[PDB]
Amino acid sequence: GLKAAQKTLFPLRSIDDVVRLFAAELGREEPDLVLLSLVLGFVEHFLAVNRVGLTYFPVADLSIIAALYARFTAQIRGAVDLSLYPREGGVSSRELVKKVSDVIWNSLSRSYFKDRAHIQSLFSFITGTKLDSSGVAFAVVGACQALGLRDVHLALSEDHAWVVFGPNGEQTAEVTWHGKGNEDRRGQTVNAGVAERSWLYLKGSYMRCDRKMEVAFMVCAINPSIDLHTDSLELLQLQQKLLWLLYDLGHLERYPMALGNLADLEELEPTPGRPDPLTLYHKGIASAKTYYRDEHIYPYMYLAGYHCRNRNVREALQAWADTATVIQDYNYCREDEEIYKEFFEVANDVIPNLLKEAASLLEAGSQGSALQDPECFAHLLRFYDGICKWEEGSPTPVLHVGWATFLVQSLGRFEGQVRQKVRIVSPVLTFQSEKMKGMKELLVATKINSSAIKLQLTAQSQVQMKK
Repeated sequence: GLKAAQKTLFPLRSIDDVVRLFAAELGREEPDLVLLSLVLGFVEHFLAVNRVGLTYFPVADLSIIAALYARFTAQIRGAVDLSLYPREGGVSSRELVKKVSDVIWNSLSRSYFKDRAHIQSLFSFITGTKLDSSGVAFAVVGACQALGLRDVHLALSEDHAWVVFGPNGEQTAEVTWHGKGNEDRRGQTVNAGVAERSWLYLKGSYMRCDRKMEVAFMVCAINPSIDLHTDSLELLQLQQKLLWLLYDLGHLERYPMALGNLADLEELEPTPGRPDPLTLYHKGIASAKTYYRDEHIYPYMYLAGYHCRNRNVREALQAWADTATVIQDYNYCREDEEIYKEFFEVANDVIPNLLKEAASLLEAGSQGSALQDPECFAHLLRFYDGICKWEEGSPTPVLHVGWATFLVQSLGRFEGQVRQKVRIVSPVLTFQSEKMKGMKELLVATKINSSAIKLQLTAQSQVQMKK
């Protein structure tokens, strides 16, 4: 269904040929999402799923790509009769969006693991009848473009995908599942989730893609992983070059996660002349502040991760405190479990390991240690304060005694003479949470009162009956 101009670069014989195709499509009125996703899925299949026979690059012949494209357009156009859904005022209806969602969803294999790698693209949809959750949302948007539905666009939070459409692009519709429960809300708006103030819907500060950002999404969706221990260098290079192409064209401006992904790729293999990973992480944060009311968690997570890998305890703690400062204005809701998992791992695994190594290095005479810096102690306190404030008023609790043991351990990594230098005001630190306000006196004792800290963090009111 391809136009003559779209076919002239074939066959694609290299990474750079694929980049040329993306550049050409991004210069058109709209880039062809179906074509681009099929090309990426094809090359990812032969670079990560099955490398048998690979000698340089899996050549993408026009005949092969056109035949996959024809399979997709035949399925969609055969199943969705537009005459049954008149486009009132040139915009799509909720029934039409639901129909496209049903067509994709009903095509999927009846039994398969949704967490598998390499089931994100239209190549997977056509050849394997398998898609992951956000892959279904992308496929619905690609199908809508194939049908001429210019108003249907991908919407993305930090943990979920759906579509926007209709008059002024103001309607939302679920088109895929979220997480592991049986029931979906396909066809419904996201308004209840926005109103709930869950992290899942970002209080409404989610991404609303244009077609160029949908290209950025499929590029971020490339998965270079061959196995647990090995990535495809070819796919890493492809994803990195495509992200720079998008960056230069302005299409990552409103896409914090893509900037974090690009920073991570630059850390692995820097491109000469380009901004450093730190600069890119900060651009991601600036994007979230500018376009999303500073209501995204991952821009700070990406930054903290980089600092953590470099064993920069001070800056990792600062960035995690900043994540907690964002989460504190959310309600912890059912379906937000991924972000709970992430905070749990930072508080109860990653921070303890960092501080354990810091303590060993301090014993060996390190200077300027985070453990001797009252500002670092304040970051740790601010991290816990945001988590406690997140919990306030939430329908689901967050803290339990399993968190309290690591809090006591982490507090103890800082000597009392360091801890005493932080002034808690009603370094200077202000607590937002009632749990941390009640904790304030306990925070400066030479020997931390473990039992009292545990009671205060868990809001347990009693100790054991018997001696």
